[PDB]
Amino acid sequence: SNAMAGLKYEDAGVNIEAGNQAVERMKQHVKKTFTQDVLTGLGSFGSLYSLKNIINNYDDPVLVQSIDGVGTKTKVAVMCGKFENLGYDLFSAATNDIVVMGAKPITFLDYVAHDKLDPAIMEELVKGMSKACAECGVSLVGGETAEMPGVYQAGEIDMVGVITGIVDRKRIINGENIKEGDIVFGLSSSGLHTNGYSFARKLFFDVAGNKHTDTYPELEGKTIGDVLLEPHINYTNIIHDFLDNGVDIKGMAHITGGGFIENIPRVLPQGLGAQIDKDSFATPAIFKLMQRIGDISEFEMYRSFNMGIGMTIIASQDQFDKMQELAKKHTNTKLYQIGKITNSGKVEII
Amino acid sequence: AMAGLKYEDAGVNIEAGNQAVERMKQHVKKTFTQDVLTGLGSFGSLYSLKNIINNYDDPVLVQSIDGVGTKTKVAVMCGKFENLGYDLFSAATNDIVVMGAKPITFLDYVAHDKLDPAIMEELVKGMSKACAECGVSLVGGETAEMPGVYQAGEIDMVGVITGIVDRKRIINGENIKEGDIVFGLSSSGLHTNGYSFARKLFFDVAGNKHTDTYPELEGKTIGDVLLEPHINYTNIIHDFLDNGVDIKGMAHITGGGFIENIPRVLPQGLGAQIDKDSFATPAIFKLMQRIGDISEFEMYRSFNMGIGMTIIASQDQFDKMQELAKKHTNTKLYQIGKITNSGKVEII
Ligand SMILES: Nc1ncnc2c1ncn2[C@@H]1O[C@H](COP(=O)(O)O)[C@@H](O)[C@H]1O
Repeated sequence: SNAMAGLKYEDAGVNIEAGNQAVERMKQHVKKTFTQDVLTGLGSFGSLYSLKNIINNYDDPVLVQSIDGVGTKTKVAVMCGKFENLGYDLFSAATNDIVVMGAKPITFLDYVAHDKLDPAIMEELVKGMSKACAECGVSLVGGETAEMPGVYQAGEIDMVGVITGIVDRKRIINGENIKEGDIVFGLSSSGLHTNGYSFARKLFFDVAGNKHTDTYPELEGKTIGDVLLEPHINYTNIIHDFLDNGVDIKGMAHITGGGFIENIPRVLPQGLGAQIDKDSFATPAIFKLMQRIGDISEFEMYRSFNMGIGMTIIASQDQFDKMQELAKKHTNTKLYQIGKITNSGKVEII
Repeated sequence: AMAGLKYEDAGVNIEAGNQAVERMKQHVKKTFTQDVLTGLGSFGSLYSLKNIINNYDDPVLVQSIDGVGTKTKVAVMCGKFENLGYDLFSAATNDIVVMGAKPITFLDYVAHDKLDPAIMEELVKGMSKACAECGVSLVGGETAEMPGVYQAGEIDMVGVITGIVDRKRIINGENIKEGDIVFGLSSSGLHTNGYSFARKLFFDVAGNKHTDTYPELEGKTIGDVLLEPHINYTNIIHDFLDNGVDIKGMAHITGGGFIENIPRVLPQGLGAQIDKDSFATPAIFKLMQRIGDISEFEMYRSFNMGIGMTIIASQDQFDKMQELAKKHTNTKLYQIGKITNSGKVEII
């Protein structure tokens, strides 16, 4: 009775076999992200989030949400066989986009799709996401996977994350008070973050013919693979620490694709510009290396890459005092003073 | 300036601006309720909870992330995408509706082998239609173009629904008991599960083209039957709950069909008896069965068989539910079974 036809097909969301050490390990990573506000939910990784505590404070609590993917960095992780940071990359890629609003991130969900994927690799992705969540008080409340060989090319993966945060309406940061003479501050990046990896991968491994274990003069022993796979920094805690301690941040911009010129204008009031002193901050070795190998102009590098600044903060000069002191405990990034606001209407790098 | 000369560009017109993108933005804006905060540009919109907070003792934020599966391949094959956007919304949203949550915001990500703004416009039209029907605001999204990741012409989509429920009102099945009744609401077709099986049957086993039809599909092409959108149960479930129907549990019939999904909401040990002839099974399922000579078990293991949502409640709730269901003309209510102490699913 109840025969099967012997045809080849499967649900996209098929789960990983029962008993695989991976699923329990993943649940253990996920549960470390929970605050006291988390309730049981639906499915293997589903939870709910009680709002009672977080909103007690706000007269008009506002929900702030954003969804983002990792992008082509996945291909480098796969080539190197190192996924330890890629889950963390995903979290930062989504979350920094709401941090700029002054929002407090509270929940995260993720989707990972592929043709085939070793459960061991998934456990590593989840470990990394959960590490990023746990460190800044975000609860990972759900996730999904899809295995679709007729959609994904062999060995390829797409990862998407959705962050949700809360801000009091009157405390939304959107740059409206920015004025000429305000200062541009920058927090260092760890390298490319999650932009530019198609170029990086092809430059080193298809054009130059390197292996990921190779090094170069600029890297002083560190491998190309390791330098490329450094995680996109999670700026949640440092920004929270600044805001919690009364730093008057007037605007922020997360430096992703298209460098300072693409990203800073969003936050500038109409008619205002910015001037960035490129020599005021360190350019990570990986950028210096790519520029040299490729015979790429300064102009074009700054057009495309973050060049060492992953987040910008606009505030009056006298806020540097408090920021510098507060930044010391945050050892994953470095605070610089990098520029100033002008009445040019343009972002200029000098 | 003088006669008889070439016009450099005579014989070629190139559409200016970004007309698909602007129409897409217009569809999104129609979803906005008064709680949406705008004027933040490229980011998306924000969402004020002030009205929520007023109306809830301990509000709980309920969220779900979902894709639609390989149904996307059928949409691509047929070149039809509006229903697929609607599919995405329903696939995510129905999974929180089962807890009694009110959906409030939706975000979407769509990745493309090659991003065509006219296809995006269509997808977003469909999502926005679903949002607007049930008071959900489409507050942001993202796209990716990844030809090295995707097979030629294919896409993948992720939707995220966010809703609110009062903690005490969370429906979780804990009060289900032996003798409670299982009710079902009709589906529109396969919804968003079983498409791998469906594509294998129609396009490989039967060797049909999506433009073919069969007498039992009542004129409609295979492609169009397959592409009917996943029903959004938000409004009918809200109608039931707002008007006093004592719902003890719900199961959204997705991957694994009745067999997987009904037991998940039952207190451990309880079972269900389902009268398979108490609800209509759309012709598409009977056709697939016939093409593949598929056993009843294999059918119920993949397909919803005509019921997209199950509701467990006492027998004496049925009268009220039938009265309330009348206005909801996109789905039909049936009484389909009962709760037992069998620890399993029995189909008679
Ligand atoms: N998948 C999507 N759904 C809805 N809106 C989107 C989507 N992708 C981008 N947008 C909107 O398109 C505009 C520009 O997007 P971006 O290219 O990410 O800057 C913003 O208003 C976004 O909210």
